[PDB]
Amino acid sequence: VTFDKDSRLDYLTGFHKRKLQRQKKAQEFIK
RNA sequence: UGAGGGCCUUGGUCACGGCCUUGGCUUGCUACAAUUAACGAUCAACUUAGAACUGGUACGGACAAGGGGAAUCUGACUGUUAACGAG
Repeated sequence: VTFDKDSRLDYLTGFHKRKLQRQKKAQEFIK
């Protein structure tokens, strides 16, 4: 394994886009 | 070429005007053209329907009800750290 800055920035800076993406997927599935 | 009207006139007749007779614009019948009258004339009819000045549109620029975010425990419970609950 390796330690890469891009992956850690992607994980840390997010936590909000992922949640809204999951909400959109659930909403469209319900529709 | 026959008829009817108009201007002429000639004799006889009755006191300029009647009566009886004599010879020279409309319409009728026939003969050759026209049938693109597919034209012209005349009488009679005919007047101007338009009003109103409503909004939603896509665009350009600020408001919009109001402190936000993440993860766990937990409650009914699908096809991705799923979702949901003003827990």
